[PDB]
Amino acid sequence: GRTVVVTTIMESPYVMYKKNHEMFEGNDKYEGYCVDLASEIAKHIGIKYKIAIVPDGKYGARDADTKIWNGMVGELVYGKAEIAIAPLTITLVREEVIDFSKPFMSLGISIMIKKGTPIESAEDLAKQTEIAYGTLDSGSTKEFFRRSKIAVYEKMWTYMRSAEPSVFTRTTAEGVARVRKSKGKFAFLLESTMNEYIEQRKPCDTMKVGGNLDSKGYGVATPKGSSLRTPVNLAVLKLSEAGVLDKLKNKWWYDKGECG
Amino acid sequence: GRTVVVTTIMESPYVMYKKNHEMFEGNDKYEGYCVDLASEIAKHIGIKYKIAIVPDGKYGARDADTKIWNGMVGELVYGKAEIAIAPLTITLVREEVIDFSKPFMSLGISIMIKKGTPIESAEDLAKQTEIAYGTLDSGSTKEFFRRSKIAVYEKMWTYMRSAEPSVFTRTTAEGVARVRKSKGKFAFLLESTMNEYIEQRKPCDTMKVGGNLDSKGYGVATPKGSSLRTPVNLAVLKLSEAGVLDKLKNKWWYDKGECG
Ligand SMILES: N[C@@H](CCC(=O)O)C(=O)O
Ligand SMILES: N[C@@H](CCC(=O)O)C(=O)O
Repeated sequence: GRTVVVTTIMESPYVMYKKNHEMFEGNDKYEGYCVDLASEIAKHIGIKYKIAIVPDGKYGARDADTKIWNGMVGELVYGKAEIAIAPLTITLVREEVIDFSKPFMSLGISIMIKKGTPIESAEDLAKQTEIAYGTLDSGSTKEFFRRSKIAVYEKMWTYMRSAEPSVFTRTTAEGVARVRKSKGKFAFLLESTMNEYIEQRKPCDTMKVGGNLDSKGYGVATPKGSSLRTPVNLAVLKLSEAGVLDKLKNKWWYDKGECG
Repeated sequence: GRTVVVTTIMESPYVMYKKNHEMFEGNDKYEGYCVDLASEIAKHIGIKYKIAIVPDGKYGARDADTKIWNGMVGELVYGKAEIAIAPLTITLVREEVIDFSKPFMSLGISIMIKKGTPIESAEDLAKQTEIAYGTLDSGSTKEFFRRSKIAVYEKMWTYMRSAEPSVFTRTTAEGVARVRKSKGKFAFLLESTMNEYIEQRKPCDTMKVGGNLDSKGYGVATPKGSSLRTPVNLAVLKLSEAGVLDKLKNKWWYDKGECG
């Protein structure tokens, strides 16, 4: 082709297995927002591609000891993949080692509760101890709390980093399941995009509360020096300006929403 | 050691004259969100700078016949400024001729009405002729309507492009004044950021209605090949992650809002 290796992550509704995925081959085993975005970008830039789910299941963080990058970021840094098409947050530490397109989606950190939990804000979580709260490992939300100098978020970090049993989860699905099973005694910090999707799905027992804690974006990532950098950036901007990104968000979040 | 020329535009609350500006020299004549942002970026990247208000008062568009770029985009393209620090929208046609940082603000096109105007959406505007509407000349909003292939926006463009008297204004302030004087018979299409600011200012007679028409961002722009490109991008990401951009938006929009 060449057949370009695209790293991504299993995260609803971005990349999901189709019903009866075991009868399909290759790229056709998957569906979701990023599966459609990959198809659109590949058409615009004129590449053949193969979806490769990140082996360790992580977004990407650098180890304090070894300074080795894991997740999708690592797949790009170490030359295993040529492009990451996923809900991968544009951050300073990642921009130092990979390139990102302009954002294809705008978002912020948010709070997920089980319906009826007496929490409306981050300040509400920080000033109490009955309701535990946590976030995803190896991603931008955990780094946000680790680095914040805003007093409320500092207090939240000081609690989460030492909480027993652990409040951190290896996947978003694990955090959502923990909210649903914990009878109102666990809240989960996650991006507004994920939170809004889950709120639209049965059993319709969770909701997003309060405003977003920050304002940022997801971008399509390429390794430094890639000839795909500019074609990818221009493709994302063309798709944005043609309304395709809005159409795809509606397709995967709202058009078949299940919770009224 | 050089004093870097920064192009910007008079647009509230991004760049405004201080009270009694005439008794100040150079950069000290101005205040606003972008004045503060310029100071922050200059400190991070270690440059001296001089604010130069764009002589033609335009954001930037390309002439179809002469192929010449005007506005702030032109100042960068033709080597008259080294940075643009302004509410300059990241678009495909601009990305082809200049570079942009990752976004420092997220926004979309929105509708401004005189309070009481029976309009809640773009669809409402397009299906009637009793209320006129327009937008700024030489910017991204006008280009949005010109280029749209979505039915409602096509209808709106077809009306606006032939309307007489002209519904395109030279400045945002002109458009706002036209809304305020027209007894509900003129509405204005402008970015949500500028709409939200005006709604917080006396005489508190305008408001934003409906959702935004699109989702995009403002970036700090540099000419292609600039040694400032990476320093600027990293500074914006640092200011974002540190919460400084949020503090600046609150300072200039909400902290002293006048309309409840
Ligand atoms: N989008 C995040 C993952 C989710 C999260 O950290 O909440 C990242 O790129 O790391
Ligand atoms: N931010 C716009 C100007 C305002 C508008 O077009 O509404 C631009 O960069 O062109």
